[PDB]
Amino acid sequence: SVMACGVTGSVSVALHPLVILNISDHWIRMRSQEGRPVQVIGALIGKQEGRNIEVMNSFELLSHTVEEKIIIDKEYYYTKEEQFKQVFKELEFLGWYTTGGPPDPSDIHVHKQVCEIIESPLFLKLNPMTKHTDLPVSVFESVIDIINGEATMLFAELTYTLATEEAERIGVDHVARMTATGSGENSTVAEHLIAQHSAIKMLHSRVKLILEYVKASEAGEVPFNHEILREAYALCHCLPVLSTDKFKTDFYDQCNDVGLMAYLGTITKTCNTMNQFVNKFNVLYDRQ
Amino acid sequence: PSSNLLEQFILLAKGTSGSALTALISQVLEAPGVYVFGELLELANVQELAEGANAAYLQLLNLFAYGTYPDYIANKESLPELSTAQQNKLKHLTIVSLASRMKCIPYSVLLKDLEMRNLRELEDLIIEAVYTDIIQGKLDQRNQLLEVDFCIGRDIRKKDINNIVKTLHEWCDGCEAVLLGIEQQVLRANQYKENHNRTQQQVEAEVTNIKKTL
Amino acid sequence: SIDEIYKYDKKQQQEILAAKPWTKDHHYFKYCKISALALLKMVMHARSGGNLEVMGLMLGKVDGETMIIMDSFALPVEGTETRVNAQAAAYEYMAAYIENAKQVGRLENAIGWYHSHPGYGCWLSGIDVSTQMLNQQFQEPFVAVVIDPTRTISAGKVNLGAFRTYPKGYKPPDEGPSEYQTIPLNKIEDFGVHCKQYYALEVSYFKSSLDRKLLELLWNKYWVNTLSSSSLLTNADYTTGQVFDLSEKLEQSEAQLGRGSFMLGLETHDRKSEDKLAKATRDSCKTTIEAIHGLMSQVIKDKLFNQIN
Amino acid sequence: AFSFKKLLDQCENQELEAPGGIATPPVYGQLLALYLLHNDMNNARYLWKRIPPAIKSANSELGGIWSVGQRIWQRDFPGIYTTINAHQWSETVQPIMEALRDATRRRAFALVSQAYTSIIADDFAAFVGLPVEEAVKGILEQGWQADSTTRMVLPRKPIPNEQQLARLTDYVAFLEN
Amino acid sequence: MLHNIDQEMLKCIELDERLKAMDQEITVNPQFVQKSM
Amino acid sequence: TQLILEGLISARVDSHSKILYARDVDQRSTTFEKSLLMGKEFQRRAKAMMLRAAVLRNQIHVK
Amino acid sequence: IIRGNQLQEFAAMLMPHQKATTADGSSILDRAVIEHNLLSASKLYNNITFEELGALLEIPAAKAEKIASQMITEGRMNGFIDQIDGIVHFETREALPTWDKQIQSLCFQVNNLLEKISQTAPEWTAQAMEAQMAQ
Amino acid sequence: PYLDVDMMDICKENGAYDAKHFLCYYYYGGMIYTGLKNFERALYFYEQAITTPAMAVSHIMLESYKKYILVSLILLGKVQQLPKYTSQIVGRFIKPLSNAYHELAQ
Amino acid sequence: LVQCILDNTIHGRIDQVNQLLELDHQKRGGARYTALDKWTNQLNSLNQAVVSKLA
Ligand SMILES: [Zn+2]
Repeated sequence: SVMACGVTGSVSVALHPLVILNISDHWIRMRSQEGRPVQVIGALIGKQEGRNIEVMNSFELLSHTVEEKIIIDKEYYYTKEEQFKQVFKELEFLGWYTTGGPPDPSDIHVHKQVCEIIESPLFLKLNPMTKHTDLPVSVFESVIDIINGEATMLFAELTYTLATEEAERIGVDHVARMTATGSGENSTVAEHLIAQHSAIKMLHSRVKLILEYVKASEAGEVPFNHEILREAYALCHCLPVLSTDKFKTDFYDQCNDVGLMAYLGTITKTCNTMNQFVNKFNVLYDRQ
Repeated sequence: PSSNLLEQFILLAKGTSGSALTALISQVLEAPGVYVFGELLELANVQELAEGANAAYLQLLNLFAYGTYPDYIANKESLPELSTAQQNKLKHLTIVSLASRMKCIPYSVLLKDLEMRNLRELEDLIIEAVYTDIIQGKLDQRNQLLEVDFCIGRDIRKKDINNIVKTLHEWCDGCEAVLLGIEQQVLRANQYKENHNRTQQQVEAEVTNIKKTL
Repeated sequence: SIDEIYKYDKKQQQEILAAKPWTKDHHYFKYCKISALALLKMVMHARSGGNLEVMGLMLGKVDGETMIIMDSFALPVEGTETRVNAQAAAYEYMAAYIENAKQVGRLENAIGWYHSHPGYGCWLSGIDVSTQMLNQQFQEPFVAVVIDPTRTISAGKVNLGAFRTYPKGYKPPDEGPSEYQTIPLNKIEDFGVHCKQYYALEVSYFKSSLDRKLLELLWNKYWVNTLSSSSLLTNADYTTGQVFDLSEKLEQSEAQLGRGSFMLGLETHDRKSEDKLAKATRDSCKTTIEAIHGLMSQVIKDKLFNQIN
Repeated sequence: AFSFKKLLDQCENQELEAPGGIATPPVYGQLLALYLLHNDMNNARYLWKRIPPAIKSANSELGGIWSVGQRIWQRDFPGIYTTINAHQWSETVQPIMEALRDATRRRAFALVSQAYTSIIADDFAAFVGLPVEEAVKGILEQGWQADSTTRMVLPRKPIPNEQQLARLTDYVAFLEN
Repeated sequence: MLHNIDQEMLKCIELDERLKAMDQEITVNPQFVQKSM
Repeated sequence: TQLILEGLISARVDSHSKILYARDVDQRSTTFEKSLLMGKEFQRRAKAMMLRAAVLRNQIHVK
Repeated sequence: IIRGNQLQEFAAMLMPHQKATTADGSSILDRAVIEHNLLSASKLYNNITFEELGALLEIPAAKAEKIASQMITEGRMNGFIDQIDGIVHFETREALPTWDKQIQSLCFQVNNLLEKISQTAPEWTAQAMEAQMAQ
Repeated sequence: PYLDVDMMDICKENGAYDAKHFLCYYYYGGMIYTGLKNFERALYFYEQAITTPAMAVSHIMLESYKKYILVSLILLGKVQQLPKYTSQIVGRFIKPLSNAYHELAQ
Repeated sequence: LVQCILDNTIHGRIDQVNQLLELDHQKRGGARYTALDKWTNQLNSLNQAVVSKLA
């Protein structure tokens, strides 16, 4: 077992969407080049302030498989480090990333080499073949444990956060809006409906937890969790948000306004098709 | 500090009871802050009082947990006489129930359900309840309506659980219905994309056939 | 096949570079396909620290009339370009990056350059026109991409304008998009002078895997709360501006069409006037579908929360 | 109403499929009375003009129905009610004639309620074709106001989610292509 | 009014589909193809 | 009344009490009404142009 | 809302009378009391009549309307005054902002509840994990 | 039913379709719609009949123009202007002829 | 009051029958629908003219 049990995170890790995008691009291109989803290996850079680690950027590393062992081209890694020194100096190396499921007996050796490079490296692994709604990204640290009298390096999962700025928020929101738009129009409402589907599923899961807890309380558990079930009942009474004549007046007001706007858009599309039809018809038989 | 005092009273009720327990119940109903009485009702000494000879205080506690102000008015003889704090707390609980059931409360309902003869007294009680962080909302005097944005809940131990389970089941069924509806619309959108795609290669196949013809 | 575009065929690229079909037509390249990765990286670089004028190189390939951008990267700029051009130690960095990529996998070569226009619009200035003309001399094709970080906040979205220059002396046969952009007083002068010396490519984003990944991440962490009212579109400055711009575009189309009826035998006018009608209709349609999606999310959530049971 | 509409459709079909081109007098009477019931004055007038004079001479009941229709066209409610109740209608005409009476009553009631903020009691009684005092009690149980001094009457003027989602999907699909 | 707007919609959508169908039929005409080729 | 017929007074004459009430109509109600009229006219003209393609594709005219 | 019983202690504390050099403007204490009372009214009362507002503030209706108009003019209290019906419409947040905040408060209270069950009852979290793994 | 549907495909009748049938259909449909108090559709049919390009005068065409004038007077209160999509000698010869209806409109 | 309203200083109007001054609160703050309606009618008529001329 390469995973430490009972070990809590000692440092805080902040991750940015750029790292995730770089990992995804590396995995996608390596899959395209060599068929199956070939595992990728890269490096993490950013700013570290004491126990607060912020991973702002990530890049790729050259690796070779010899004697069934992944050997990281640490000379390539240092050359690219000096290359990044020419563009960004405030960013310092923090760790390395890879793709896959649970840790394998090949990532331990790579993390051993990276810990040979720097003082304290961070290990991140992404799962591109996930099926759950959770983020398939986990951050692990290096811990030394005495197993059977021998010091064996293990991985301890870190309760990392995901930090972003206003700039990245706006940019990624724009990219999401673009993904709403299709090639010509591949899928536009599909992403929109799945987007609300995830939100409803998130709330639906919360309702199940409350419902199960009440059912258990009816049989066992605490007979009354006090302010919790009292409030849980109050939220089932607040569930029917009472609407008056004015709210339905305004709700129908908004629906009619944009519905008319939707009608105008259909007319604009229809006349363009008519204009294209007329232009083609004026060449089909008509002259002048 | 209402929760801490209620927990202390719970711990004391595990021991001393009887006449002392009635004094503790009176203190609870007189001390402001305790808006939830479900914690006290489940104590075994409350059941001991239920089999005990004294029942006026237990009926008062049961009405505070489940009943409202009109129930107390009807039971004005069978219940111990309340103080100003107890009456204000019971009126607050009644207003809480009204707000929980329906959010925009007309003044007529407030006057009818609370023996409020003067509307000024109604305004004073409403502002007192709001300022003690019990209910959050707004008042419309021109329409004589009390718009309550948020309110606390009531006690649930014996019979409201089935209604809560039914309400939770209805919410779960409604969420599943919307989830299925979204999936159907996504499938319909994919079919429309396929139909739009199907119309496409037919045009290119029509174009390429003529290109081969010429 | 969503991932088919990621396959690199070196011999096919060499064959296209030996064929040089762009020499047969100055309007040869019409489309610009940008990877979600390259878009994000260029927008992130452009935003940098608020509104910084920065630039970089784009890696990619060509496919028929389409220019494909796969990746992007920046160059060292000691003292904010204290020397000529935003290059300084550029050559070294570029070559190093290229070889490193060839090793780790990336086999895509230089396809263009990108730079940012903080709050003045996506266009090519006299300097950028000359730069893309020199980029049409060396490295035969090349495309100039322009970003607006401050308009990603102002307009709310903003497109990444892709442009190609015309050779010295060559006149656009009729190409007239009649597209309006708000350009500052100290920038509109140069804009109008060199505006006809280039043309804009149609920018499109293949629905790949990098794009939907970002969409999921955002709507699973930050945009997971689909409340926020439901319509920030309610603020009638973006739609109304697009509506007013659409009105002006078609009004000019009618004025040209009315004057073009007296001239019998002007083929150029016909194509351009119908092109304007088509472009204006699409802008209305895209605005319409955005508002429709806004109410659809509104209706489903609002109906649920209020009267579910 | 629904049964009357089905009967009207069946009678129209029978008229269209008439073997000799002339429908039976009961069918023509049903058609005319049902056209009067729906206040379709134009269709009733055209059907009456289409009927040959031989049927009219051989069936004075058809002439009576046409006179009732003419009264309906002039909208003289007292005369309409007097003419309807004056001629004996056969078993195939009496129930639909009473349905026409009820429809006229409802139409006059609605017209008075809408257009007349105030109306004389005699005028309202003439419009409804009923005596004044029981009309007053009927409108009082209808929640209206009546002034006894001036004899004036003051009438009181009175999409599912699945369909929406289908329309919303048709919004995107039309704009998607 | 919302239902009436949706009713005019379906007439417009059907009208646009008929317009697109004719435009496809126009493309089948050799005269357009001969000028295109 | 003549000024209202000509315009530029935007008024209504309540001849009951003889009081001149100014007209301030909501834009939305007028906008929706004329938008619906435009759509009906657009559909009607869509029919007419659709009809015109019939007589030309099928060569229909007076001989 | 402020009554007239907190006046005494504050007035005694201020400057054995009122701060600065006395007040005599119906006391600055009472000016501030009326101003904060109208603020609290704007917090709750969407609209209010002259007589009821005066009774709430223990002042004549003319004084209440004058002080409300003065506060609105200075921008310290939002709203408008209608003199025919005697009704001062303090705040009206249309229909969307009221609905959005109620939903946001509802969702926040859901999140507060879920955190409370997980923290106060870690066994429920174990039960929740078991329940979600079973299904 | 069959008049409320727009029928945008005229049949050649293998070249035997004389536009006299077109004019007759539009005139009679306008008359039918006038009989059913459908003044808008009757006016539309009359306008379409008037706009038929014809190089000769026919009585059916003149009657269609007169009925168009009458329906325009009934519905809009005035004679709707004939479109610049226009026609042929039809209008040129009708306007002198239908002078009494123009006087009635005046 | 009449002089002030004539000078456009007062966005209100006078009811002399009841000795009243009614001000237009204009709290709607819209006028976007007016621009939308003008845009709708002008271009739709523009489209109608183009179709008629092209045919
Ligand atoms: Zn530039």
